[PDB]
Amino acid sequence: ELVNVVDEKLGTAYGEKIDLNNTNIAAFIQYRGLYPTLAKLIVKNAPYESVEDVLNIPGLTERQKQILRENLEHFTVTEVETALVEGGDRYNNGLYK
Amino acid sequence: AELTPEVLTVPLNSEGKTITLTEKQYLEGKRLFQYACASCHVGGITKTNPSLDLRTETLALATPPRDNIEGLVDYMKNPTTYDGEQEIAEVHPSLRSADIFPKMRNLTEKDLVAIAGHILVEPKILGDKWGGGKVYY
Amino acid sequence: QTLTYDDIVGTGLANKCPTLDDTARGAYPIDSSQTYRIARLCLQPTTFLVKEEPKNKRQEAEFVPTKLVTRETTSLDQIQGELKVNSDGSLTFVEEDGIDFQPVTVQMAGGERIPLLFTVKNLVASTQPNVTSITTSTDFKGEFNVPSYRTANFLDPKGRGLASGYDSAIALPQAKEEELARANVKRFSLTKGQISLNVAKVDGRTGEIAGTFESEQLSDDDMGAHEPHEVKIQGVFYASIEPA
Amino acid sequence: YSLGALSMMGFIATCFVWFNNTVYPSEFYGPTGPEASQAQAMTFLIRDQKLGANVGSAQGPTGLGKYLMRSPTGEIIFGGETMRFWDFRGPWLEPLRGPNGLDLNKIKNDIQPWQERRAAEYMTHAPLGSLNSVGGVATEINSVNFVSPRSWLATSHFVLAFFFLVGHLWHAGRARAAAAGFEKGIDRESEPVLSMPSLD
Amino acid sequence: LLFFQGFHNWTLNPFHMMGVAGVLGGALLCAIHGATVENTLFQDGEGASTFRAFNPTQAEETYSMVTANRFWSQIFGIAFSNKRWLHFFMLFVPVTGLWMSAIGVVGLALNLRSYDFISQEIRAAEDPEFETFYTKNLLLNEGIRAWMAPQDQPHENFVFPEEVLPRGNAL
Amino acid sequence: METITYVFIFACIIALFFFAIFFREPPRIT
Amino acid sequence: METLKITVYIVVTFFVLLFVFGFLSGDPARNPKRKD
Amino acid sequence: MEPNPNRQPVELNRTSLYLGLLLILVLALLFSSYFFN
Amino acid sequence: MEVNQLGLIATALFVLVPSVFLIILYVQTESQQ
Amino acid sequence: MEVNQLGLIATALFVLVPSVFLIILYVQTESQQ
Amino acid sequence: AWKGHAVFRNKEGEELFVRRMPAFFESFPVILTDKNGVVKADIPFRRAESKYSFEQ
Amino acid sequence: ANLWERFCNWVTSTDNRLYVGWFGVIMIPTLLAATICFVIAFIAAPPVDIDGIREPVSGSLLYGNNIITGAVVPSSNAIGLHFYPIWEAASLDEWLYNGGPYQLIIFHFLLGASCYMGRQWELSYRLGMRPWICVAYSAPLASAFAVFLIYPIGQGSFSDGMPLGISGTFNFMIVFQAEHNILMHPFHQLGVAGVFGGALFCAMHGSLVTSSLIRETTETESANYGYKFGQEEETYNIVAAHGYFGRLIFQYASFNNSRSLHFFLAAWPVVGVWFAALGISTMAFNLNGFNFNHSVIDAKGNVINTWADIINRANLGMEVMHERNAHNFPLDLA
Ligand code: CLA
Ligand code: CLA
Ligand code: CLA
Ligand code: CLA
Ligand SMILES: CC(C)=CCC/C(C)=C/CC/C(C)=C/CC/C(C)=C/CC/C(C)=C/CC/C(C)=C/CC/C(C)=C/CC/C(C)=C/CC/C(C)=C/CC1=CC(=O)C(C)=C(C)C1=O
Ligand SMILES: CC(C)=CCC/C(C)=C/CC/C(C)=C/CC/C(C)=C/CC/C(C)=C/CC/C(C)=C/CC/C(C)=C/CC/C(C)=C/CC/C(C)=C/CC1=CC(=O)C(C)=C(C)C1=O
Ligand code: HEC
Ligand SMILES: CCCCCCCCCCCCO[C@@H]1O[C@H](CO)[C@@H](O[C@H]2O[C@H](CO)[C@@H](O)[C@H](O)[C@H]2O)[C@H](O)[C@H]1O
Ligand SMILES: CCCCCCCCCCCCO[C@@H]1O[C@H](CO)[C@@H](O[C@H]2O[C@H](CO)[C@@H](O)[C@H](O)[C@H]2O)[C@H](O)[C@H]1O
Ligand code: OEX
Ligand SMILES: [Cl-]
Ligand SMILES: [Cl-]
Ligand SMILES: [Fe+2]
Repeated sequence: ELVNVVDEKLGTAYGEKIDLNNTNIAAFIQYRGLYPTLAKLIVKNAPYESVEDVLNIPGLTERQKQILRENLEHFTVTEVETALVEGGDRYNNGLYK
Repeated sequence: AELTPEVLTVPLNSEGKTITLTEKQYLEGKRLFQYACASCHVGGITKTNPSLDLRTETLALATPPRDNIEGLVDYMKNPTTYDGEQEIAEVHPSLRSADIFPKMRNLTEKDLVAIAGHILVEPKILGDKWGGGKVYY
Repeated sequence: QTLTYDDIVGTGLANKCPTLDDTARGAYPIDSSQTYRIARLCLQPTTFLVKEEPKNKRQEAEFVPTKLVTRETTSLDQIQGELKVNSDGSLTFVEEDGIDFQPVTVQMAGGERIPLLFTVKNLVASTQPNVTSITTSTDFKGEFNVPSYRTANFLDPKGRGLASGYDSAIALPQAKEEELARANVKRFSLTKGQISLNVAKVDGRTGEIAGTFESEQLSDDDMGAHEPHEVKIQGVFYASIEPA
Repeated sequence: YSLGALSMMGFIATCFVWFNNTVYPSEFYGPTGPEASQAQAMTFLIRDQKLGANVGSAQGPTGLGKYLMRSPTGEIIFGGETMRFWDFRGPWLEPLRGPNGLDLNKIKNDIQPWQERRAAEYMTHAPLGSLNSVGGVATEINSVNFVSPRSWLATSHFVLAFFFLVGHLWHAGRARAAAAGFEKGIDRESEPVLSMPSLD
Repeated sequence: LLFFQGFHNWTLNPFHMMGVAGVLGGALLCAIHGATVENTLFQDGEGASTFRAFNPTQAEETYSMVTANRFWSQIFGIAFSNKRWLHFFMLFVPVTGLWMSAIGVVGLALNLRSYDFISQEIRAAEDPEFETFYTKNLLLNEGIRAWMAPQDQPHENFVFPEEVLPRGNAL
Repeated sequence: METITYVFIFACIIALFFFAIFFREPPRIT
Repeated sequence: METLKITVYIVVTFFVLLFVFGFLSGDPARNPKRKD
Repeated sequence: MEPNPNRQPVELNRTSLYLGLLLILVLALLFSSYFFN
Repeated sequence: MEVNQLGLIATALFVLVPSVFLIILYVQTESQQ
Repeated sequence: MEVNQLGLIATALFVLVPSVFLIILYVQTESQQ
Repeated sequence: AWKGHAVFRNKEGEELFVRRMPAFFESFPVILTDKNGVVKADIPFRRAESKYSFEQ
Repeated sequence: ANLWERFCNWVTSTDNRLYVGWFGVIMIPTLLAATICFVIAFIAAPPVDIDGIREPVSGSLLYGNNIITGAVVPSSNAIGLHFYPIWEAASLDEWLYNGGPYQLIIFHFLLGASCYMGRQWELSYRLGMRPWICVAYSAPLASAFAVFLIYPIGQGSFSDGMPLGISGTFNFMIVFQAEHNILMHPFHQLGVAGVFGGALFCAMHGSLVTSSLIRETTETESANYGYKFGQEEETYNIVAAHGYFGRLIFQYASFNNSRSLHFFLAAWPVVGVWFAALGISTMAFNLNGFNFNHSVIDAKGNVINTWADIINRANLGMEVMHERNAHNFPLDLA
């Protein structure tokens, strides 16, 4: 049958954690030191096959890798949901205040 | 309800010394916030970047923390991005860019404290309204 | 002789690809040791054809010509990417970024509007092997992705959408839901389209190529509410090869 | 005749102050209505492209470009509702515009900080506000004390030009009736309709 | 007024529409009758300010019904020819309009609204490309209800979390 | 049938306008 | 479309010309009292 | 304009009313089954 | 019963249209002098 | 459109019934002496 | 037939309660509260920042 | 007499059943063009992408609508204030998609209705009347210019003009309140006092004259037969009507001058509707109604809501829902 894939993805770890393959960039504000610089690099180099693949991003300072290490417990990775990444929606999902 | 000393007592630094502002200080801060900041920050939001508001919990997760008086005063001197990584004075009003943001020219340290106190007192007054946008109007 | 915005504005030439003169029948040497990129790929569609669906299964289901109703809003332009030189001598355009989509509505006889996202989003397109010079016989064949014509925030007239909106028909609070399910559940399609760029003119000096394209892709499905049509797009192209 | 002439001129000046940013410079009068809407689209293009977005290829909810799209003659213009204001021309924006409209390569590379400051300042000083001078949309809360001079000048001169047209009609009809001699009413001893044939 | 739009869709109600026609018709009749009299006045004095040329005890009409009738017959096609019917019609129009509006409100007392057109709702629910100004107004109505009800009806103790609120894109 | 109905009533109104203007009872001065 | 444009321009000009020349045709004198 | 002299009054007496209404109603009683089908 | 959807209006107008034609003609006959 | 099945006859009688009432009354007025 | 009484529970086992439609409302959102009126679940309109979806 | 003199004598002829006149030589073709295109587009036009977002709104009867929901839909937001005649389109199909008929109808109508105003001066001049009926008609004419032309000019698009339809009218009203708070604007309030007052004074003047009709008829006849067209005596007793109304309120609140009375009947609705037209026309440049959102504040700083804050909550719901796919950025600036 037909399913809302966005409603389904809230049933996964996307509904709880920041999904590095799908979640809009503004959700990196929820933790210290990710936005904008590290948030930009994470979205640019998505997708990832695991959270620990976020430390492999080329060009990171050791301070940048330490910050990501402190925040891997808030990250997850699921399959790329095309309804969430198309339209530029990871940079602007049409939500403001 | 009244604007008591406990309402007017906000963090001064990152350690934990507090400052109890006067009602004259809070009311001067509201006047100067309206004068210099409310064109983008009306109600505690940010019109030109709605992702970053002026809520107390949001300023706490900024790098360096902006959830005290001295953190907000340093931001009004040398504003950064939310991680502190870039210096954004060329696009954000500050003392160090008063030549391009001319409403920042005649701001004293007493004025910067007063604006910083208004940013900290106002969510204790308004609750979720401050930084909430139109949902809470 | 180079034009400005006040010359171009409101003339329709902004929706046109640049042309090469009839004299430019030359050839552009691809040095295999040096890398290349595309400074600007323009695609100007001239003809939109839609395949009919005769309710018979069999019959002659040919592509019928349609009338454009959304005006001179159709061209893809300012497309950039890396023009690789492969091992076997072929060149593969990988599309990076640009104005690579235009919503287009054409209208068939009977008045049926057909919306489509005319696009070359993420175009990988390759030539034939042993092409040491881009000549007037070069053919870039390739494929691209056709995302959904509306994105996920789009709300239907009853307020239903994918990432936003109602999940049911609120004006019929006690209707049976299974007949309304194809309208109530919005679905984001992602399909493939095929395109063949045929070079006709080459600037051997500057590196400007031009020619014709033919592109085939699905039209809009209204977020899963109806079947998309098959569209054939024809038109001209222009590409400028800068060495990188 | 002067009343009709003045009414026509007041309507013209109303459109002058509303649209023209040459003889009413935006540094003195504030951004025009079109200018501020163009400046919002510029602001959110700049912010989102700083976050890493490819603004030329970003699709909006409708399938039009979220930031950039084509005008009906094909020029590259700002997307969203501000598609209606693609005829706006201002000195902070014209550096980004090429021969076929807004240049994607210029937008990626050459947006100076003074343009970003101008776009944010003009977006936040849009000529919208209340009669008690609360700035912004009708749903905005009290804080900002702003009504743009362009709004004050256009609205005042619309009112004046309208009433001057009414005065033109009043005085022109009265001058005709006074010259023809019936501005004080119909002579009972020679009523004109009474010597006309019936319509049926 | 805004409550009746968002909850009752009161503009769609034919009894309100009949009230609108009675009010705006009566205002038209007030303006058109006053202007016609004042512009078909008989010259009954020498002043250019013509109010003094009426005397409250005169038997004669102060304005020309014949001239008024010919003007409107040629401008508009029809015209009053009976002054008594004219003044009755000036009673009738806004009085009937207000009475018609009262009946529609009596229906709204029971929530007997002219809220929807069923045939448009059946079509819109199955055809997500079908849009009218009527379906557009119902989206506005849904906005009005969800945004105003928690404060307008504070006895209901409505907590509508922000994610339940109907909104368009961006705004 | 709906569209026919609405157009029919409209056409009858427009016909009524014709008779009300051109075939009115003529106002008579007496 | 050009032929429609020329038709409408000719038609509009014709009616504007009748309005202008008509109001220039001694309009103040066309009244029931002072036919000067 | 002078009146048209070709005009004539029209009549339908009561018996003709009863006869016609009988004819219309019986024709409707007959054909209604076929109109409903 | 699944009857013709137009049968009711076809019957109603078949009665009412010539019936009122006769009623008009009869009543104007009675009002004559 | 899935409209009310009685809407056509309801409209047709809403017109025709008071319209013919006025036509009857008008025509018998004209036939008076 | 009566389908029987619906009891709604979250993943923590706590019973939720669907907020009933008042007669004024042609449509009404789906909001589920605990026994003390605190919202625990809903059917959200916008999904991107949703925290109380039935899936969540 | 040459043909031009014979033609001018016909055009300005007071013996024509409907007066033509020089304003009429413009009024007649433009209104016919606007009417014909309106009836056709109301019956049979295809849907129109009013908001420029490839989301066409069905306006015609043949495409689903009824009398209430039908409209000629305003032209596309992609057009803006651009002049869009038929000859600008590449085809009639494109013209219809982009809302071509709307521009044709409103331009012809506003030109024709302006000439209707001039025609009202013109005939009053030909009949020897006083000239100011056309000043009274300037009140609804200005309102029509306000919603069809002045409001599109200020907002930058004919997509924002009032649609030519009953439900589209209500859509125009609700969105206008969302963006401008028109109810809180004093020019609309003066407009309401104009039309409520106009309806009151219509009923008042109608009842007072009907109440004081001189007995000329028996019980078995309509009282309207007591008046004969063109009779010289007045048909009611104005002294009795003043004696009633001067006792209903008090003597000096009642008119004893019929000229002063009828001028007041003209002046009250016209001035009010003039102000209503200037309401729309100045909200066109976004000088909005009164904003008292969060005006009442307690001693601590808590917002104390008023009825104005409740209005704002309704305005927010209209705001966030209108044109739900058309906004990409957080401010609705036009
Ligand atoms: C072109 C005319 C014009 C324009 C555009 C402005 C605009 C402005 N004035 Mg100025 N001013 C004007 C004429 C004008 N004024 C006049 C004539 C005076 C003498 C009274 C002033 C004296 C003045 C002072 C003292 C101040 C301003 C201020 C201002 C600013 C804020 C206005 C405000 O809040 O209004 C409030 C709104 C109203 C009072 C409502 C106006 C509605 C009008 C009256 C309707 C008129 C319609 C019609 C003509 C009248 C009915 C007639 C009809 C029956 C025919 C604004 C820039 C203020 C400012 O900011 O200074 C720096 C300020 O303090 N003005
Ligand atoms: C309440 C009454 C009122 C008020 C306060 C205003 C106020 C204003 N009007 Mg308005 N106006 C009004 C009624 C009013 N108007 C009416 C009833 C009408 C007819 C409907 C108009 C028609 C009108 C138009 C058409 C325009 C204005 C404009 C203006 C603004 C500038 C005025 C100006 O500079 O004039 C001009 C002054 C003169 C003509 C006087 C002589 C000036 C000389 C030539 C100056 C030379 C200067 C030069 C630099 C000298 C250099 C010397 C060299 C050797 C160094 C000002 C805010 C302007 C505006 O801002 O539009 C939005 C404008 O364009 N008004
Ligand atoms: C709503 C617009 C309007 C109306 C109904 C009137 C009405 C009148 N004008 Mg006035 N006039 C106006 C605006 C208007 N005017 C304006 C803005 C000006 C300044 C330019 C004038 C300047 C003016 C002068 C100089 C005179 C009049 C006079 C008059 C009176 C006699 C008829 C006449 O000769 O008018 C001529 C009509 C106009 C000047 C404009 C009317 C515009 C409407 C819309 C008709 C448009 C017709 C046109 C062919 C359409 C163009 C179509 C387009 C596609 C090309 C009559 C009461 C005369 C008079 O008797 O005064 C005592 C006179 O001598 N008017
Ligand atoms: C085209 C615009 C328009 C027009 C002309 C109308 C017209 C009307 N509306 Mg509608 N309305 C509209 C748009 C419009 N509406 C829109 C868009 C909405 C949103 C959906 C509404 C929502 C709406 C509602 C909710 C109601 C109306 C009602 C009415 C009717 C009011 C009659 C009246 O005067 O009551 C005025 C009040 C009275 C006549 C009662 C008696 C008043 C006494 C006599 C006054 C005594 C005063 C006293 C002496 C002292 C006063 C002191 C002073 C200082 C205060 C009238 C038919 C009302 C209605 O339908 O009533 C049945 C109603 O409840 N409208
Ligand atoms: C298929 C197609 C194309 C569809 C059409 C599309 C479409 C949208 C259709 C519109 C539908 C529509 C019309 C709906 C509106 C229906 C509506 C709301 C119904 C109201 C019905 C109703 C019973 C209301 C109750 C209130 C009431 C009775 C109102 C009546 C209002 C009314 C008609 C007022 C009169 C207005 C009028 C113009 C009168 C002018 C009179 C006149 C000639 C005055 C002149 C005059 C003045 C003098 O002073 C003197 C002295 C003389 C001598 C003189 O002459
Ligand atoms: C139990 C106890 C203690 C009982 C004791 C009671 C008792 C006996 C007390 C008596 C003492 C006493 C009077 C007490 C005072 C109490 C008190 C002050 C009461 C408050 C009442 C109150 C609310 C005030 C009433 C308000 C009121 C109606 C005022 C408004 C007045 C009004 C609208 C004036 C403007 C009039 C206006 C110009 C409109 C014109 C209308 C119009 C166009 C009419 C058309 C028209 C007019 C004509 O003119 C004629 C001619 C004709 C043709 C005609 O068309
Ligand atoms: C718009 C033109 C602004 C004006 C005027 C002022 N500020 Fe602002 N502020 C603005 C933006 C776009 C941003 C985000 C910058 C970024 O990181 O990209 C900010 C940010 C702040 C912050 C930080 C908020 C946080 O969550 O940490 C603060 C504390 C702040 N601004 C304060 C502030 C003050 C006190 C102002 C008046 C002098 C002021 N800002 C002006 C936009 C604009
Ligand atoms: C817009 C294009 C035209 C621009 C015009 C600018 C120049 C205007 C002068 C042109 C000529 C106007 O000149 C005018 O012509 C007409 C037309 O015959 C003359 O002739 C008229 O005579 C009398 C006038 O009392 C009328 O009854 C008659 O019907 C008419 O023939 C007018 O007496 C003369 O005043
Ligand atoms: C749905 C179906 C509806 C069908 C409508 C039917 C229309 C029928 C039209 C019948 C019209 C009869 O028309 C009417 O005839 C009568 C006599 O007959 C005329 O009456 C004339 O003659 C009579 C009798 O000699 C005189 O008393 C009278 O004074 C004179 O006018 C009317 O002046 C005319 O108006
Ligand atoms: O179009 Mn018709 O409505 Ca005047 O705001 Mn902007 O745009 Mn849209 O939004 Mn809100
Ligand atoms: Cl809407
Ligand atoms: Cl937008
Ligand atoms: Fe009267």
